[PDB]
Amino acid sequence: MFINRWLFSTNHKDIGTLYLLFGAWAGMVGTALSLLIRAELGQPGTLLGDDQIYNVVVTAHAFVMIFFMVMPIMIGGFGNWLVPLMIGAPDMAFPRMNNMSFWLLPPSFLLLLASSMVEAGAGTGWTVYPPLAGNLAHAGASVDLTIFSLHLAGVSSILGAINFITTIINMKPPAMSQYQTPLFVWSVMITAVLLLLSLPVLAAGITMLLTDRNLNTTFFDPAGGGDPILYQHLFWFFGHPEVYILILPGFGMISHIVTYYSGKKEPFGYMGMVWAMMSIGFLGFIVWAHHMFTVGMDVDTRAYFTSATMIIAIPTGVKVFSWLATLHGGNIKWSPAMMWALGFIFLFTVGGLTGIVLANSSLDIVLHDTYYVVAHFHYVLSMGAVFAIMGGFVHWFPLFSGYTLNDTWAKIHFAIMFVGVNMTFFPQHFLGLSGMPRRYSDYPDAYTMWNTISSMGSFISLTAVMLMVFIIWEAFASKREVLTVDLTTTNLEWLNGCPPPYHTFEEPTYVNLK
Amino acid sequence: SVVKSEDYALPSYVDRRDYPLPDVAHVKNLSASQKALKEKEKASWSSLSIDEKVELYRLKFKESFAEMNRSTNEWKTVVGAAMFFIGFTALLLIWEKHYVYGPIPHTFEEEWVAKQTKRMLDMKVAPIQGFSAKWDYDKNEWKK
Amino acid sequence: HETDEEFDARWVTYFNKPDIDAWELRKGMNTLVGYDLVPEPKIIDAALRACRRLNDFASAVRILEVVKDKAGPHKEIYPYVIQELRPTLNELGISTPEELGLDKV
Amino acid sequence: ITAKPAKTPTSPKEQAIGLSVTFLSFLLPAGWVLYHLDNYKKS
Amino acid sequence: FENRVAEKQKLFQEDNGLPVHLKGGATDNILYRVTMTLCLGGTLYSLYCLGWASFPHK
Amino acid sequence: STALAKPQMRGLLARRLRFHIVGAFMVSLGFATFYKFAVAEKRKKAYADFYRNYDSMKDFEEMRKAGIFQSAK
Amino acid sequence: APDFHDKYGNAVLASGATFCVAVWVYMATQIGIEWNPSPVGRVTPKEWR
Amino acid sequence: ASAAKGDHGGTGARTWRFLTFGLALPSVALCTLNSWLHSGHRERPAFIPYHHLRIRTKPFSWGDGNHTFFHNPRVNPLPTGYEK
Amino acid sequence: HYEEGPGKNIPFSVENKWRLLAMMTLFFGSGFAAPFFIVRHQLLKK
Amino acid sequence: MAYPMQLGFQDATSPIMEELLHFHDHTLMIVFLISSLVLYIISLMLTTKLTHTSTMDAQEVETIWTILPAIILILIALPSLRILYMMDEINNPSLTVKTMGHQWYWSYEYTDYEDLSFDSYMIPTSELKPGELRLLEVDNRVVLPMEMTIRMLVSSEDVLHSWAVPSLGLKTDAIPGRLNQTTLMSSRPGLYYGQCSEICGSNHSFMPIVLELVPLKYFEKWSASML
Ligand SMILES: CCCCCCCCCCCCCCCCCC(=O)OCC(COC(=O)CCCCCCCCCCCCCCCCC)OC(=O)CCCCCCCCCCCCCCCCC
Ligand SMILES: CCCCCCCCCCCCCCCCCC(=O)OCC(COC(=O)CCCCCCCCCCCCCCCCC)OC(=O)CCCCCCCCCCCCCCCCC
Ligand code: HEA
Ligand SMILES: CCCCC/C=C\C/C=C\C/C=C\C/C=C\CCCC(=O)O[C@H](COC(=O)CCCCCCCCCCCCCCCCC)COP(=O)(O)OCCN
Ligand SMILES: CCCCCC/C=C\CCCCCCCCCC(=O)O[C@H](COC(=O)CCCCCCCCCCCCCCC)COP(=O)(O)OC[C@@H](O)CO
Ligand SMILES: CCCCCCCCCCO[C@@H]1O[C@H](CO)[C@@H](O[C@H]2O[C@H](CO)[C@@H](O)[C@H](O)[C@H]2O)[C@H](O)[C@H]1O
Ligand SMILES: C[C@H](CCC(=O)O)[C@H]1CC[C@H]2[C@@H]3[C@H](O)C[C@@H]4C[C@H](O)CC[C@]4(C)[C@H]3C[C@H](O)[C@]12C
Ligand SMILES: C[C@H](CCC(=O)O)[C@H]1CC[C@H]2[C@@H]3[C@H](O)C[C@@H]4C[C@H](O)CC[C@]4(C)[C@H]3C[C@H](O)[C@]12C
Ligand SMILES: C[C@H](CCC(=O)O)[C@H]1CC[C@H]2[C@@H]3[C@H](O)C[C@@H]4C[C@H](O)CC[C@]4(C)[C@H]3C[C@H](O)[C@]12C
Ligand code: CUA
Ligand SMILES: [Cu+2]
Ligand SMILES: [Mg+2]
Ligand code: NA
Repeated sequence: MFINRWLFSTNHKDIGTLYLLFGAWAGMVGTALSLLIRAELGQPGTLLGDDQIYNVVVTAHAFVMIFFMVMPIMIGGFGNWLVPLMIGAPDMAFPRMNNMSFWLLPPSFLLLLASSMVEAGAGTGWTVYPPLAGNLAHAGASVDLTIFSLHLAGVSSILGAINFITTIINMKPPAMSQYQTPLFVWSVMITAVLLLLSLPVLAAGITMLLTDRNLNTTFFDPAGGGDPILYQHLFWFFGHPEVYILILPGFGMISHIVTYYSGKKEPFGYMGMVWAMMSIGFLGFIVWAHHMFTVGMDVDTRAYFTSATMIIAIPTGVKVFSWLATLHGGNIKWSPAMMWALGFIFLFTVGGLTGIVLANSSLDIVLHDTYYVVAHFHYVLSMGAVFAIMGGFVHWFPLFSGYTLNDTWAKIHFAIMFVGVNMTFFPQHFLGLSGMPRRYSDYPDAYTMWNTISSMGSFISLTAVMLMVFIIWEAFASKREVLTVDLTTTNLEWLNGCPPPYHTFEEPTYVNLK
Repeated sequence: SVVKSEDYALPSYVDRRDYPLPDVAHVKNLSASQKALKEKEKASWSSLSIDEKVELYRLKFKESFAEMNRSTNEWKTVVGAAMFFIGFTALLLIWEKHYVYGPIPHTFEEEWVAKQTKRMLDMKVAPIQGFSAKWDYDKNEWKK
Repeated sequence: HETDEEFDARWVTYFNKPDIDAWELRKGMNTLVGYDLVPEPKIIDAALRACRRLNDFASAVRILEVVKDKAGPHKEIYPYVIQELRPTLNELGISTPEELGLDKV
Repeated sequence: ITAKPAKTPTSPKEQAIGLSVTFLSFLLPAGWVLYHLDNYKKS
Repeated sequence: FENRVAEKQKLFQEDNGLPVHLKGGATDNILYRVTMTLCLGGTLYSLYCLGWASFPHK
Repeated sequence: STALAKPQMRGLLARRLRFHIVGAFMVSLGFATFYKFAVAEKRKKAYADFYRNYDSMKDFEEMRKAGIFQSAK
Repeated sequence: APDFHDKYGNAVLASGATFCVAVWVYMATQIGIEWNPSPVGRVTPKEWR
Repeated sequence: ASAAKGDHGGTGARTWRFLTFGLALPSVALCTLNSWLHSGHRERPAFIPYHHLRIRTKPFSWGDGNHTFFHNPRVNPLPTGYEK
Repeated sequence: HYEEGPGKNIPFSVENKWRLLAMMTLFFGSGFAAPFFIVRHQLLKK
Repeated sequence: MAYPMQLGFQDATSPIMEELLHFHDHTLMIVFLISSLVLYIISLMLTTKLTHTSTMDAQEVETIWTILPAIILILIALPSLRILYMMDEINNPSLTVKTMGHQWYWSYEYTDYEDLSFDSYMIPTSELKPGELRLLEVDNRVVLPMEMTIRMLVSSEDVLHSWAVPSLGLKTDAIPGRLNQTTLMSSRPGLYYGQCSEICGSNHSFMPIVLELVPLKYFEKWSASML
């Protein structure tokens, strides 16, 4: 029974639980790697005395946090648990293929571990640019193991995208149109379209890197007529859609959380929220070369990418202001999930605005490959994704488990994390403006003060992460069973109780057309 | 009285200041005296006593508005515990400085820094605003 | 969408329906408190007399509490509304939450 | 939300144990590696 | 050839509690055990190979 | 011994919002004036004042006499 | 009946704040961390060549 | 090959109105801006009486026979050059 | 027929909170420890 | 170079860098204002017991909060693009200098007239002379004439690197098989520092760039002496 249920699953809730467990474990690995980064940088000089290892830590930090923590938690975990329940469906469209999307991830993670254990690791950056990632500057198996790790993660998510799009289009009640489905469902559908179209291009690019390394192709090698810059285009043609993939399910959860703890039956401006997510998804495919403003690009191309990138602020602003308009007039419940969501709105806004700074290619000449970029994306991506994940986790933990958290401990946890991430990353703006490069194991002495503060910040967030584990333990240790949940008339996922039965919606909902 | 997990699909009671009249009474089962009280409620309410009125209220509702909206001392616990764990973090940093980190480079020695400061002034580092701008080259002292 | 007077009159008519039932009483008050306003005394009067026709003293007290709650920090509104309602409160024997001690935390 | 009282209450002493064990599970193995870093590099 | 789909429909709808991947009979069990043995054995072998490759002999 | 006056009872949340959005705008203007003064204009004046009588040869000779250069002693 | 926060909130706030300030002040000043502040107004420049 | 949008379930007027106002007309608005920034007149080039341009094998059936139908004096020179 | 209900819809037991503490400690502790031991491994090669 | 506790950009050494500073001031004011306005509105939504939970009509307010951001973006884009096309405008250099990135050092070629080329390595911390800057000094500086428009051409003979000098507003990636052009003009004599800005392996942190800006006649004699 154990193996049948947990290794052979065809159940969207159990597979979502597997994903949440996997993503939480990956988050520990990713956090430890982040502490090693900040320990190396916490005083001038060298700590590891081996900068190839430093580079390996940085590279693996990003891959773990992106591919093994955020995507599995948001899409595999919250998506599988919530999307079928939010549309009254009995499972996902392809319940057995769904299980393979899950089980491809432990092997993918194993390949990434293998990459760091063999030879001297893949010390490439998560961008894996050639020729540094090629077979002369990174001879041996490490980079190929990384490529294969990405292949398996990519297949996992492409098949998951197929599953979610099909489920969301095909398995709603017959009366429910797409404009009657909750925003989180929209956010997953749009994320899945982005995954479907972007990951195959990454797969193509990394396959070309694999063949340059092992079959004597020369896609990226000038000696054969190739071009390192072609790899960068293929990589970022995926990689900008990827950063929107990382935040869109977060936007969807934030919409639900803000609505719920405002005491509202609906988010403000629903069709504007749908429009904004679709517009962000579409524009996310036409801006990638703002990751390449210093590669030697013609001025008119820089002008186009500057302008197209800035336009994304308009739909994003509609979402931010509509969240504020959802709070407006609310019966505000100051729950820990609400705190996470309010922290999200503010810190996402800060990071989005430094992204608008960077979109200006003239300024990006001086900010590119500095800590100003690191600060931008740890606000908008690292805090954005983590705060929405924590908000969603605190909000829906009683649904998934049947048990309540201790709200006081959860609020303490939020407070510690909010101090920690701001102490860590806010000073990195100054480091970037003043010229400190990213991907450095050590820095000119002038930069000591802010690196010291940033590293002390990283330890505060470590204390928060430890406390999170204790808080989950205390909830399962005490076994406070949920009784009643308010607002079920506008939060269908709660209406089958906590936790819902293994099979839900065996008899589908009744929705008429009128 | 007693809410059961197996009741999740039934209309339930809630105290919410924005949902003043919940879907069910707080207390559904009535004793003999409580039955008599509900009968008396069918006559003029001027003939109910204060205690009878409170009892009718507490059969219908669990907490009053004042009770359900009351403030608490929880913020003290939250802030104080957050500061405790932030303080604990500094213990970890102290441990790290003592047992993990070695000496920082010799360029931070006081005499090195004093010489490096002069050389930065000699090459007029940031002479418009940032650094040498703050040095008084005529009085050979930091600008006051 | 219409004039204040027209809105208040719809709501008075709603609560004044002689055979209004319990579900309709609750639906009315729970919908009304969603709006950006404290209900006029004439609305509250009609709702309290609905309570009386439904033999529900407790809901009459609760309605007085939600008037006070909807005023927020405008501490002047609730005493004014009670003042305007005193003839009805006396006629129907409705004690206020304060008279019942239900304003204590 | 509302909920039942804990079926298996976790007293303050029990919480102090669970919290201490949790923190030590993160801190001791990393602390060991970092304390011995020089041993690794020298070797 | 003759249409023998009805026979197969009877076989795979028999009320015997078997999951579909075993419902054909004993041969399903054999092929399942072979597959799973190759997968688990191969996965152990890959871990051995990682162990070997993790250390200098290149 | 006296009755209370009827207060405003409708639109209190909207009234609050309107008043404070106007205040937020007015602060935003006031801040922009301060920042253009304390930061942007300060910078324009610092660079213009610096270069107005700046003598690049005299700067160089100072640097050369301090010994900072490989190419000039 | 008084809850945990009524009984212990004042002590938790006072002790946690006192502890936090004390141990960060100690860390920041007593264990040899080099913050490398600006020399402006602090360092007397000294001949180097 | 379907953009990054994504909203069916039974296509309809509501969806196509959404595309019309949410994508199509915004695009027109943006290209209209783009265009009414890069507007303004360029230096007209030196006249050179190239024999493959300003062709005249038969007079045009309007005006003086030597002006094209939408002749613009500022930018269209005649076979003998720009006009006075 | 699988077990349903709180504590039963998960692949780990919560029947004893101290066994659970051990299990969670090994689980999250092993993920957090792994990078430190990988770094140690790479330092000890050369 | 940067100095301790610096918050913003290094002081401008070139007119383009001065342009970027004023443009950054303009943009950051907008950033501060929008961030502050959002934080403030958040707090305004969260500080009243007054409620309004019925459905709210959206289309009117969505006009404001699309049109006002669009206007703000245009107010950023106009000066942004002006600087971009200024930086691009033709200037006629007097001198061309090549730099080739390598693991882990830069070489420089000045071949307008003579075959002048040399390598430029970080000074190891153990060999710094007193007062010199850790991780920033090099053995052989990139001497250049001040107050003159110089064409720098950037490439690499192995992996990617990136040649940067923040106080001149310069960052050009160094790509093998490609010759990227940027131009450089220093308003002042002095020493201007940068660091490799594309991860290039284990000594990426340790291959810095030092420009030494001097009068033309000193540059000429230096050039002659480096043959
Ligand atoms: C509010 C600021 C928001 C800005 C946030 C943006 C960014 C996101 C972060 C979003 C985070 C915002 C935190 C706001 C705290 C809310 C207090 C609260 O009402 O909480 C619940 C209350 C319960 O109160 C109730 O039982 C009824 C409902 C609550 C009151 C609602 C009333 C609202 C209106 C009243 C105000 C009238 C003013 C009129 C004015 C109008 C004029 C017309 O009980 C209590 O004792 C408090 C329980 C503990 C909560 C403390 C959490 C502090 C965490 C801090 C994080 C940083 C760490 C620093 C750790 C320290 C160590 C470094
Ligand atoms: C924003 C996230 C929360 C932030 C948490 C930390 C709060 C930081 C401030 C919280 C206030 C936010 C702004 C602080 C700027 C302070 C320095 C400055 O004026 O810097 C200007 C430039 C440099 O320009 C110059 O060349 C002029 C230099 C002038 C030097 C004069 C001496 C100043 C003394 C030293 C100051 C010590 C710095 C503090 C060190 C900070 C260490 C943590 O730097 C920069 O661009 C930094 C780029 C930041 C871009 C992200 C925008 C975030 C907006 C937050 C607004 C919400 C409202 C605040 C209210 C925020 C409360 C929630
Ligand atoms: C969650 C992930 C995420 C998100 C959502 C974003 C969002 C944006 N990013 Fe960021 N980005 C990253 C993650 C993300 N980014 C990562 C990981 C990298 C670096 C990868 C690497 O090199 O490793 C990066 C790098 C990166 C660069 C390259 C910098 C360089 O390397 O030199 C640029 C350049 O334009 C950029 C810009 C933007 C912009 C304009 C947005 C916009 O979408 C932001 C829009 C939001 C707002 C503007 C705030 C809310 C709006 C309002 C309140 C309206 C009013 C506002 C205005 C009028 C401005 N990003
Ligand atoms: C505004 C958007 C465009 C709208 C259309 C504009 C008018 C076109 C009318 C019909 C077009 C069809 C015929 C195309 C013939 C040539 C016209 C080309 C379009 C045009 O209008 O061209 C103009 C010249 O028109 C000229 O000669 C004069 C043209 C007038 C006489 C045309 C006579 C020829 C008609 C032949 C028809 C044959 C049809 C056969 C169909 C058979 C089907 C089996 C260009 O002006 P320009 O000053 O030279 O340069 C502009 C410099 N500033
Ligand atoms: C470097 C070398 C790397 C190698 C990596 C290899 C990775 C994975 C190994 C693949 C093993 C594949 C095993 C067969 C999978 C068949 C899946 C399938 O066919 O899935 C179907 C759904 O997908 C559908 O239709 C449509 C989708 C069918 C997809 C089939 C499998 C594709 C696997 C590779 C995809 C790569 C994408 C390439 C483009 C980038 C059925 O869904 P189920 O939930 O099963 O059933 C539902 C029941 O109602 C059916 O009665
Ligand atoms: C970034 C994440 C890590 C954050 C910081 C970790 C905080 C420290 C946790 C304590 O870790 C322990 O520290 C001891 C020292 O206090 C080490 O013992 C070492 O030192 C002892 C005292 O000198 C000897 O008794 C021991 O044998 C010797 O192993 C011990 O191995 C290690 O487990
Ligand atoms: C970046 C990409 C080339 C990728 C490659 O080197 O492989 C090229 C191909 C087509 C180009 C676009 C097309 O040439 C059309 C536009 C031309 C405008 O001058 C700049 C923007 C403009 C939208 C171009 C931007 C960018 O240079 C594009 C997208
Ligand atoms: C045996 C079968 C008759 C239909 C049925 O089974 O009742 C016939 C019908 C069509 C035949 C096939 C088709 O004619 C197509 C092929 C033609 C080749 O010349 C022989 C093999 C070939 C593949 C045929 C094999 C076999 O004779 C088939 C398959
Ligand atoms: C037409 C469509 C759907 C309306 C519906 O059927 O409910 C709505 C939903 C979101 C709307 C858009 C968003 O509100 C954002 C923009 C707001 C501007 O006021 C008009 C254009 C603007 C781009 C709107 C156009 C149009 O009214 C949209 C696209
Ligand atoms: Cu060369 Cu980095
Ligand atoms: Cu991008
Ligand atoms: Mg780069
Ligand atoms: Na270091």
